[PDB]
Amino acid sequence: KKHLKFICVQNMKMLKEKNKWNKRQEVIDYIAQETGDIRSAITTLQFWATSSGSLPISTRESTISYFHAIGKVIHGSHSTNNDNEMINNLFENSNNLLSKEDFKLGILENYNTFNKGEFSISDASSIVDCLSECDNMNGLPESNEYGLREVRKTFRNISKQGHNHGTVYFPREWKVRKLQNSFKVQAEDWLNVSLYKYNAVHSFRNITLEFGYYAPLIRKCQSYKKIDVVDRIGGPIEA
Amino acid sequence: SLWVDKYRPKSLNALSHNEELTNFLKSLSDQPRDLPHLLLYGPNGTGKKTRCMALLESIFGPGVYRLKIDVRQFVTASNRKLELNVVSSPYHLEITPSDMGNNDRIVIQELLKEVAQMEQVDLAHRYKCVIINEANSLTKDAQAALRRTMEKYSKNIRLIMVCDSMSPIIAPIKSRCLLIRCPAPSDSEISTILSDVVTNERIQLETKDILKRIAQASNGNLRVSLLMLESMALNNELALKSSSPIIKPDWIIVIHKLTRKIVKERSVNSLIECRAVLYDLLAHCIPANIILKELTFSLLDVETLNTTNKSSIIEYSSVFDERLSLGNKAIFHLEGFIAKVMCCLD
Amino acid sequence: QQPWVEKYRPKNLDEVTAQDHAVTVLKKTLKSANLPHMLFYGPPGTGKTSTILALTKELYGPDLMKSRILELNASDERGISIVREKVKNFARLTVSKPSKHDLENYPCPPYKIIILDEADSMTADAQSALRRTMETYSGVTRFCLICNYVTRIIDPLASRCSKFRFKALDASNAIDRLRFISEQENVKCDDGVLERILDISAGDLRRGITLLQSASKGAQYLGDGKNITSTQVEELAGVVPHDILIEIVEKVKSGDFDEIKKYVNTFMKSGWSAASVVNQLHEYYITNDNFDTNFKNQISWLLFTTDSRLNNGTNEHIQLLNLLVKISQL
Amino acid sequence: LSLQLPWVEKYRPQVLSDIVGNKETIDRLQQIAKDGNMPHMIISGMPGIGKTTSVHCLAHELLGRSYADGVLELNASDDRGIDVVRNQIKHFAQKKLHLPPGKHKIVILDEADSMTAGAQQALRRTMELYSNSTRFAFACNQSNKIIEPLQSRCAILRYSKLSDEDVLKRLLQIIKLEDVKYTNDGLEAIIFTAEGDMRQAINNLQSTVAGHGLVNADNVFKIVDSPHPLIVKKMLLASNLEDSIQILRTDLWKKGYSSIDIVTTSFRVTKNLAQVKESVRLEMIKEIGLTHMRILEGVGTYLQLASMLAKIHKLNNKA
Amino acid sequence: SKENLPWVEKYRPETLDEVYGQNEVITTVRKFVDEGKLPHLLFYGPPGTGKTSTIVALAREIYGKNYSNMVLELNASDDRGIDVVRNQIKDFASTRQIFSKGFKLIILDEADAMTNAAQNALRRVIERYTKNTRFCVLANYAHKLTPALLSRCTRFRFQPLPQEAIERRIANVLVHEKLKLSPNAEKALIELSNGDMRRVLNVLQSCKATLDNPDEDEISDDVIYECCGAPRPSDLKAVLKSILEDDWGTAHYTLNKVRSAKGLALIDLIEGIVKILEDYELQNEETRVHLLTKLADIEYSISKGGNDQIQGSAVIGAIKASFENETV
Amino acid sequence: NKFSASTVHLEHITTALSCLTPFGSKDDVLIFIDADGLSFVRENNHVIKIQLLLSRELFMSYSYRNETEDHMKLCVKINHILDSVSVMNRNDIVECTLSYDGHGSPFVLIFEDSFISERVEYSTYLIGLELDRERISFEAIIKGEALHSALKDLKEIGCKECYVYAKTEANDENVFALISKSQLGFSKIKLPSNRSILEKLQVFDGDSTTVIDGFAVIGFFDFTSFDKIRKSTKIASKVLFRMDVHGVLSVNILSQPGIVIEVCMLEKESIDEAAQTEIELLMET
DNA sequence: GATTCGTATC
Ligand SMILES: Nc1ncnc2c1ncn2[C@@H]1O[C@H](COP(=O)(O)OP(=O)(O)OP(O)(O)=S)[C@@H](O)[C@H]1O
Ligand SMILES: Nc1ncnc2c1ncn2[C@@H]1O[C@H](COP(=O)(O)OP(=O)(O)OP(O)(O)=S)[C@@H](O)[C@H]1O
Ligand SMILES: Nc1ncnc2c1ncn2[C@@H]1O[C@H](COP(=O)(O)OP(=O)(O)OP(O)(O)=S)[C@@H](O)[C@H]1O
Ligand SMILES: Nc1ncnc2c1ncn2[C@@H]1O[C@H](COP(=O)(O)OP(=O)(O)O)[C@@H](O)[C@H]1O
Ligand SMILES: [Mg+2]
Ligand SMILES: [Mg+2]
Ligand SMILES: [Mg+2]
Repeated sequence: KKHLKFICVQNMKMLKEKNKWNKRQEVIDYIAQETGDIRSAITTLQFWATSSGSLPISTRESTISYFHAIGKVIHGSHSTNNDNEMINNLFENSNNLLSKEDFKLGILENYNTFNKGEFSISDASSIVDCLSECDNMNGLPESNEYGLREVRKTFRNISKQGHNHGTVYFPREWKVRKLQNSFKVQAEDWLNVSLYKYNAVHSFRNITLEFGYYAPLIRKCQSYKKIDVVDRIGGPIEA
Repeated sequence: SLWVDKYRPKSLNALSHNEELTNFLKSLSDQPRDLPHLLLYGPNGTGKKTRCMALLESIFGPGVYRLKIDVRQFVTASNRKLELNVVSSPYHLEITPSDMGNNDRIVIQELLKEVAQMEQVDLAHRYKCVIINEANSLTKDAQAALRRTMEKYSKNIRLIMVCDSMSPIIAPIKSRCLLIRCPAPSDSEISTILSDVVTNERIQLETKDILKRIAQASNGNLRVSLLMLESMALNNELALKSSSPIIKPDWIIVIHKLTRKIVKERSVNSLIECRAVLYDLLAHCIPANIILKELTFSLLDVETLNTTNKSSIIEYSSVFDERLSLGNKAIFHLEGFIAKVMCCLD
Repeated sequence: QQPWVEKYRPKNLDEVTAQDHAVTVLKKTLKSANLPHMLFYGPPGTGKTSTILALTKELYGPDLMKSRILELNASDERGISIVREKVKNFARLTVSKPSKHDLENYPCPPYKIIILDEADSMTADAQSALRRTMETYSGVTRFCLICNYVTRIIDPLASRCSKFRFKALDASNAIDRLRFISEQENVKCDDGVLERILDISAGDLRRGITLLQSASKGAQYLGDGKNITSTQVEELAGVVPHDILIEIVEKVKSGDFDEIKKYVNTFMKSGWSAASVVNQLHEYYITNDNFDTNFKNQISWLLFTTDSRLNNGTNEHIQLLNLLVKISQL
Repeated sequence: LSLQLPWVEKYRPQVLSDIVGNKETIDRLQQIAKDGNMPHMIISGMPGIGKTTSVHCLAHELLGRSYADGVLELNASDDRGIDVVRNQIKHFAQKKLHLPPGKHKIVILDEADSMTAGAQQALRRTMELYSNSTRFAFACNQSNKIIEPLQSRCAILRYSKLSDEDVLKRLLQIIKLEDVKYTNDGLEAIIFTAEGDMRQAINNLQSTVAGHGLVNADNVFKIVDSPHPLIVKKMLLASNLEDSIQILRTDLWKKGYSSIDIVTTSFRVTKNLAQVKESVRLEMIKEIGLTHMRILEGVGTYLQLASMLAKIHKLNNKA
Repeated sequence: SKENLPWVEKYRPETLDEVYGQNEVITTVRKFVDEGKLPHLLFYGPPGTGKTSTIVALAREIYGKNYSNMVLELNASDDRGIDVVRNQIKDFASTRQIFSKGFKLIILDEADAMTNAAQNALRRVIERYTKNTRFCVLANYAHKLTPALLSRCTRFRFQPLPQEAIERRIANVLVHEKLKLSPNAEKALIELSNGDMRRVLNVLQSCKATLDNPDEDEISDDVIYECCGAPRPSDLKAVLKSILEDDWGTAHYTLNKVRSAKGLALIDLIEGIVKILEDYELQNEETRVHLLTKLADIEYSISKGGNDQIQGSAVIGAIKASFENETV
Repeated sequence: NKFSASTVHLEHITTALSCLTPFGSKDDVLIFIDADGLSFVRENNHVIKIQLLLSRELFMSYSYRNETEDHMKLCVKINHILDSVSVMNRNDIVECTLSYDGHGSPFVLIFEDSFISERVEYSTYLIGLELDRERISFEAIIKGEALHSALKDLKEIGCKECYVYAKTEANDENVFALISKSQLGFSKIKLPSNRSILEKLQVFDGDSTTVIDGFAVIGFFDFTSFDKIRKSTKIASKVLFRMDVHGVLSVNILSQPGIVIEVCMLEKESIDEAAQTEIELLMET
């Protein structure tokens, strides 16, 4: 607002020539509220000033971030009381972000941040049920549309005043993938040790089920009454 | 070596838990030339692989147990390097295509069509068997290559694939194979096997009841029961008493604790804690199908739930198992099952 | 020597049984030369690969066959690029000349056949590519598509290809062929068997032949020199005994959840197949006169849902327990 | 076999005065033509509403006799990679050409929505380095496909859908210049089937004239087909299931419409569909998605579509 | 050697007068040819309705002899990526015409198989070289075509063939092949065709092959059903009557007996019963919803394969249960 | 054998098949066979056609023992030949024998090194641009080396598009130039009027009968198509140009009976004719 | 988009 005012007070003659100086303040406020881009704001102001008609003031649309989209899906959007139009514009403008598995994972991870998890379990069951159903459509646009619409409707029917929401976080799936990769490496090492030391071929499923716990236990008992792999595969489990 | 491998029956006459299945295997192995393609299906740990190896020993003689392991390289559409381990002995081959994921089709094509066309003349021609462990894990694309591979090249190769719950095996594959059912041993036979093991191992046993307890706790799993036996043998200084605790895997204990928590506290925060526990389970590469199965059958063992709650739990478990079969991310369906259970319990 | 399925595969169109419609059309095409593009579809083990191989042999003979036939199946890559290059190049190819012996002994029609077996495994892109390749070269090349599920074949290709549905081989359809095979392999069967084999093997002669071979191997290993009984056939076909099924039915009748759960646990320890026991339960419940129409409607839908869920590679234990619990509350 | 240009290209406007529709935008473009200080601009909107013609008319009215070597029109049909952008655009912008006092070179980038991102970054460098000598005019269908760093430098002009009055006026001009016989209801039908598209209206009018001569409702509707999105909306909003089924059958199945097309149009209609509750709308979206999956897997019969309609009526009728 | 071809690509029309069914499209394209102006056409419709035949006949009529060097035809069998559109199509529609003069034709058969990049490139080729070249876009699915590409094309819709067109083509083929056809066989063929002429020609070829002496014997509906392997209408009516009226055991027995009499499939019975029930006047409206939903689920499961007896009993149970609301 | 032809100068077949290399490297090549000789005709995009002819006197043996049809037509993939005939010559007679046994028979190419006979059989596949000789806008006869240098320079420059100038004069100041449009823009490559390079240049006014002076002929050609003739000009001695009114450029290359090459090209529609005025003004300047 | 904390201004 301050800098657009400076540009106007440096173009008073022309601005005063076209009698647009009695209106410049409202358009400056509108431009400042619409964009956070100084160059685009000044370009739009120049287009409005040099024009001689009733052309609408149009500025470039800024993209919506990941957590911004998550918050818009969860808590809704201010100035847009229509869920349908908000979700529609979200899909048209940010289809690259919304058409991903990471967005559904983010919704699943962050839907508990509404009122610090202090809402009915029926709503949570409905949300996760809809997400699971959407997971059975293999990236069709209808899946994402239905999932986001259902999440928004569920959180709208329970939203009231006096809510103190939490802070969203990125899904921890990559952590689980890294842990699974470490498990795969350890299981490969155990299988490699489990052939040349003693002739035996064990399937990976058995390694994950029984040999990841019982074989390290045996080797630890053997360690105490005395083989390379003595600790549990994947580390110990907790809770 | 483990007691599961130390006392593995190396001959068709050394199998002493099913008898009738042994008679059928001997009938098959009397004339190996007309041997069809076999499909061994039965509960996990009953001994299907031992039966396959015993049949192979009956056909090709001793030496099928001299396994050589080599790494063979593959290339996918995106030209990435994949390394499948092929446990190869003379007279037969072992392949686990599930070592690769959806990329097992290229293995079933390259590696198997290589040996199917390649004859085994050395003026005399023999057929070399190929063992496919975990036939269920094939992705309906490996099986489609498999069917024509074994139909057209039957003269040179024979397929013996082992699996449990052969429902995810397509109809063309099932129609092309001889279906061999391998039932799990009863508690008496498991106890007898454990008695032979402890006798050959010089473990001091207080009473024979503590072997029936192992057999009952393993739920008809020979390998699991033998691993429990070795565990309490090496955790009790080779002297087992009735006070010796029945030991169960860590993930089973975690699932039982999760069941207790789900029955006790039913809120969204409890749901988040259950999600954390499920993520920890998945971090240990425990497949989500068996996670859901164990969760369901631990929730059906709680005595505080009436018949309506148990029926709702089993219905939701079936629905979400079908969802998990067709899904891509397991956490959605696991969380949905837990949320439905927590919503129906109250 | 060989498994009886590959040993008794038909060599000419006369050996193919119970599919008279397609086989007469193809036999009449033998004396003509206007063979269309054919779409062979039907249940597994119904005689489609046998029919196409027998026709191709009767057409070209052992010699011309190697030069006038291209076979693509699911064991080889059949992507969009492969369809656009290799299939189009083979269709473009001029018709190789027959020899004197081929010209006199075999009909040798003036065209080549491209057989695309397991065509239901091809993506819709490859089939769209195949559309005009099939069309614009219809005078020099003929296309045969074989599949079990027609719906996996896109509508254009289904329109271009002439459709030949292969019927399921019931007891009536394949009883003569099974008798032929049994007699030529010296199989002593009790009366009633060779019909139980075809009833268990619903619409599948490969399964029936393998069942007969396994029963013969058992009866030969016994050395007892007695006939094969239906009980043995049901035993090694995976059929649950009637007493176990009766126990299942009686535990369902007394609708106690814990009793059913324990029984299902032991039964699934016994290693049975959930699809087979579900089928047997269907037969028992739908054919029983002790139940009313409403119960039968509900049980039919429950069995349909359970079969559909089992066809998706789900957990047999959970599906069977849920089905039996639902039946207990009907 | 002969020589006669189609009316779409025979009647393409050559001056900004002949372009109908967005009066304010066209007036602003005329002002730019007269003063000559053209800024970087982005033109976006629906297809066939006078975006390319506006750009080319502005270029002609701004460059005059220097249009021959003053514009560099690059389009989707031409290669527009990073190397092409760099070399050609840089050499064109570095070309020192003396122009009238208030004039600049113009670089028309039609179909800029189909340009690789790295080429857009190179365009950023060229735009911010040679801006004093040349100006850029982007023609696109949606401004989202132009990266934000490029939209920062441009004055965004959005072309709205053509109103029925403007398309009627242009149709009347073309009619009174080609001497076709017409009826008021015929032009109304052409307007209705055009659906805010001038190119489609011209094509339909020419097709009707060629096929039958007089342009009335009967000829137009016997040669052109009513927009199937409207039929889909009519069938989705039907009160009872029998009427919806009958509409589907007799208006989309007998007419020869693909089931996948019907399903996709149903989804698009449901996205923009008022007078329905959010829960009902998302339930309809879910059922349409399930039916779309069944169609994609090969089960694309009329039974699947009838079942989808039945499920929609269950959810929206409390049945 | 036109006697060495399948009936489908033996009776392909060579002239526009031989394309039946699409009276309006043919009349309008003939007028376009006569007036000398041809726009950018877009032919859309179901498979086997006369799109490729129409466009090839039209191109032959426009360029009787120069067809080889006047028409560029591309289809799904040829690669049509961004490079192909940029090079081959542009260079064809950028050079002067052969012989005296004319306009070049570029036919894009099965253009719904083209990527969006190729269509986006093609749109400016269409708009820029239209003075001497016209495009024809053939497509079964219009949702795979970019909205701009649809905008710059003149849309002609090919309806499924009516009864009269198929009857006329059948008469032509019968005269050509010296075949006979009973009126009931004609009706059966009309119903099985479902607006497709390739299906009619294939079925007729199989019917001629079925006959022992195709020079004396006719073709009745019995031959039609035997060769095509479809349930007779009487069988469908009997199965539906047994399901609706009789009890469960006899309904199941009747279904199995009817199926085993001629080896009928369950999906054919399902489609026949659905066609019969669509004429039924239901009085509860929930009877229709249940029928449609249950039968669609059964049809989908059948498409994925599985137990045939279970699916058949499911069909019987679904029908009897739904018709419970009718009396309510 | 229906057709048989043996030769010892395989350098002719090598250079000949390299003359089709500037065209599609992976496509099919159409081969006519007749008593006068066999010809390798190739076509690209319906807009350019090369036609290279090996006469009967080229081969020491040429039989054509067939009478049912005047000519034999067979189409084979070009790079099957290119891959197969990569024999690296030998030094051994290396005699090459071409055979064809009618329809349904492969095209055979036998190579004998007096011990080794590497016989290769090529599978045959399923099977226009001619200028109307009565109407020729202009006709020019140039030396091969000058034209080769011109195309080499035009390729050095890139030359997105090219132009041809032909304007004879009253004082016989015949001018023939290759105008390009490239990164540099308009570059004029004019060939000299000397009889050493340009031996004849007649520009007609239609019907190819009247030698009219003071008027110019402009040919707008796509340079990707104009480059296909470059490798043929390398072995050429005299290159003959013949452009008609229908926008067809025919190049008559003969490496003196040697080999004869017929390259026919379709000329661009020239959307805007302002460039034509620009080119002629650049010329007269 | 929400929360928390900190500024700056009126
Ligand atoms: N009609 C038949 N007459 C004779 N043998 C048959 C017939 N149908 C099937 N068979 C036998 O079934 C076995 C395999 O049948 P195939 O026709 O080769 O397989 P299929 O019909 O293609 O089934 P797929 O490939 O799984 S869909 C062979 O042993 C055949 O002899
Ligand atoms: N406002 C208009 N006034 C007059 N003719 C118009 C108008 N809009 C479109 N046309 C006609 O449409 C044709 C050219 O339309 P274009 O402006 O090229 O379409 P477009 O707006 O560029 O849409 P796209 O994105 O390029 S498909 C010519 O035949 C014009 O006569
Ligand atoms: N209107 C018609 N009149 C006569 N025969 C027709 C007609 N429409 C189709 N046919 C027949 O159908 C055969 C193939 O139909 P085509 O029209 O060539 O294919 P199509 O219409 O392009 O359908 P798609 O989209 O390519 S699957 C032709 O060879 C004719 O025998
Ligand atoms: N008849 C038997 N007697 C003794 N041990 C047995 C017998 N059958 C199986 N086992 C033991 O069971 C263990 C695991 O069985 P395994 O073959 O791995 O089952 P699966 O084939 O289901 O994986 C083996 O280590 C083997 O020693
Ligand atoms: Mg087969
Ligand atoms: Mg445009
Ligand atoms: Mg077509």
